[PDB]
Amino acid sequence: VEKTPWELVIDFHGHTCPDIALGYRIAQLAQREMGIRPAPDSECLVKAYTQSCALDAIQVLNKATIGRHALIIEETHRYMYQFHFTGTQDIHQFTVSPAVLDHLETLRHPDLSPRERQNKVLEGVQYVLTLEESAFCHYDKIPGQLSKI
Amino acid sequence: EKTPWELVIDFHGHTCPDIALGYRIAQLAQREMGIRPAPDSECLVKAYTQSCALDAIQVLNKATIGRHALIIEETHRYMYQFHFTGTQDIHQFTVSPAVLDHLETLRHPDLSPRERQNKVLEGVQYVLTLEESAFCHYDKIPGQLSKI
Ligand SMILES: [Zn+2]
Ligand SMILES: [Zn+2]
Repeated sequence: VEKTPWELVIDFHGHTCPDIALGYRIAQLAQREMGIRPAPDSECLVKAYTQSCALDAIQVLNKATIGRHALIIEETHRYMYQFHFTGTQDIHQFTVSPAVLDHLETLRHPDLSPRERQNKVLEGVQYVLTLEESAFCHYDKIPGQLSKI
Repeated sequence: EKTPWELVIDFHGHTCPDIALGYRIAQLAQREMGIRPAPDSECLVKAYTQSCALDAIQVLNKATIGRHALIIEETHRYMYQFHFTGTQDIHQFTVSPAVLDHLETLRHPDLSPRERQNKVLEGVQYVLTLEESAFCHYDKIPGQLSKI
């Protein structure tokens, strides 16, 4: 009875929030689309264009960590993620749909009761997990590489 | 359930001297910080260099980049400040410069892959056998960290 991918992410992240659910989905989609790691020394590098909870799902499931210099953050307030296996020619790019981010913002108000705020947290997670893939993000496989600094 | 070392190595993806540094800093911080004072108190960590070591801190001290709880101020220094939010204290750990110097002597640009991996194992064990006094200096100081 191993921990599930979800349980591993939440254990590491330390709470359940809509933004970690977004990262769980991006991580799993990247796992699916990137294909088979081509060599033992090939590393998954990721460039994220915003720093948020989501990064932690990427660290746990894609194994691209801050400590390895494999997770690269360029803060531009964009929910866009570029994934690359080293030695390959390709970037797997995922951009979360703007409508998704818009809706999640509505669930955070400064003047909520703690009960109300927590209800909206759980609603946001339902929302993220029930989106169809095409509604959730846009995927482009493009020529490109990432490298460590 | 995995051991703390298993958890760190599995997350980090290899066993290197720098992860061993981080592991020891993380367990010393877990010891010296004391009991988390409230369910809403968070461990924030400010690190003065980005290296493998940070992964141990993320896993064991729970201070992750996704949570904005791990804060990197890149100054090429193996110094770490730990803070439970709501408290008055910073727990500061500085890895001994002699330790870093010795680890640097184990890296050479044109090693064989075999020689290099031998030196990796030597360096890991070197970190793990250090006495605490030899490994780092600890200061508990008045101060706070907050998320940016
Ligand atoms: Zn979160
Ligand atoms: Zn390492």
